[PDB]
Amino acid sequence: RNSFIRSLRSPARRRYRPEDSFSQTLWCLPDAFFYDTFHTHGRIIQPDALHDALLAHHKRRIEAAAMTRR
Amino acid sequence: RYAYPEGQFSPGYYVKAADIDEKRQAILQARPPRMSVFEFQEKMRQLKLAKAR
Amino acid sequence: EAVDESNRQQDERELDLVRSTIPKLLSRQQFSDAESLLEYYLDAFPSRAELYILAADLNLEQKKFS
Repeated sequence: RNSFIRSLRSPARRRYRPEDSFSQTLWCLPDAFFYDTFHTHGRIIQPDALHDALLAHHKRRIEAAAMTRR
Repeated sequence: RYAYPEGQFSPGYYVKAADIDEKRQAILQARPPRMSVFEFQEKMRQLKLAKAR
Repeated sequence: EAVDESNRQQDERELDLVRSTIPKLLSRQQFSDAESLLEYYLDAFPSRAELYILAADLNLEQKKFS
């Protein structure tokens, strides 16, 4: 809900610089230089942690799709 | 189905035709030619036009 | 990747034409031409279920129930 309301705001008005001792010491850098460390971590772990599959579209869209050949 | 069968019986002697190598060609041997949709329809079009004319 | 979409595309061009022609010639005699058409794709694509279904319908109307 709130992340969607965040995307209602202006794209120019959405900027985050992470607070970090590299950010304080290296005071001047583009903000994109510190995005990697733990929140693309979150965007990777969140869809992969639960991981159900193993219904049809996984026993059907993998088995039957690979079964048909020439 | 109730009629007299032809040679299907033990005729005294034993006799075999097992012969794995030429049995491969002995079972091809009945299958019709294998037409391939476009091949089937060009066969049909060529027969139905040339023989009709 | 270009070989993949080309091989996939030529699959439904042939097979939707099979699903169109096979009920057609099965209705009006032509059992010899029908089993000649089915026997190539039953061996070329030897895992597709719908080809075995139409092959079963052909041999059922030939009264070859076995």
